[PDB]
Amino acid sequence: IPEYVDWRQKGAVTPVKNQGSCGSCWAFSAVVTIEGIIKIRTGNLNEYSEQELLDCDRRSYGCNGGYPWSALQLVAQYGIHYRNTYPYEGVQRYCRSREKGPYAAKTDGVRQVQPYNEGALLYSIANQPVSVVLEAAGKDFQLYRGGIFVGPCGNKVDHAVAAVGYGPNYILIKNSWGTGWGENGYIRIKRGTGNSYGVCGLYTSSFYPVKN
Ligand SMILES: *[C@@H](C(=O)OCC)[C@H](O)C(=O)N[C@@H](CC(C)C)C(=O)NCCC(C)C
Repeated sequence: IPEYVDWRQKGAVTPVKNQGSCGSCWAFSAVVTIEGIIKIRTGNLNEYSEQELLDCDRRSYGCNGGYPWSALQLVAQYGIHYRNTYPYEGVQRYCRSREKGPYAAKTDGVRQVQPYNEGALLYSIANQPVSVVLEAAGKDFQLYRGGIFVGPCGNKVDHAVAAVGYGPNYILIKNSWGTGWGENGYIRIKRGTGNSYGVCGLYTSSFYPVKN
């Protein structure tokens, strides 16, 4: 795999979103990976509905948080609608998939990246955007405005984001806190520290959709 990967330059990443006060990071994270893999397979970059996952993933807890892997299993089992069809409202409502007509996209499964393994994660990122978790509660992460982020942070992972690239010293992360946060909505987090948890626990729990 190459020294640099940046799915934004391959046109596989949609604009940065703001999840608002809703604890819907897990859905935003999942959708980034779906938007990425659909563009990789079909050549079309579309935006898909975080709201649908919020509303429809019964294993997750709506705005109280949830699981990227569940949301990704939902899209593999059922599918997902366009974001324009099922726009984000920032509150959990009832699952409206049936009222929104046929699904716009469907994946074929979910895979987990071997945890606590930087190389495994980089390999996955080189193939497609990956859903990753990290500890975002620390003020240093919250106040990040740019640069390669090294912490401080612990491994009390609490926030799902998407890894859309990497370089020799960092993993490139699309956050869901709007374009005002970090580097136009992105964070580069240090890699290669030999910490098997990853910086801020970044290697704890990583998943990606499979699309044939
Ligand atoms: C993420 C978010 O929108 O805000 C981050 C502060 C959610 O809070 C979320 O879904 N968190 C998620 C942790 C990873 C992403 C799976 C979660 O389920 N946290 C609660 C875990 C606890 C019950 C042990």
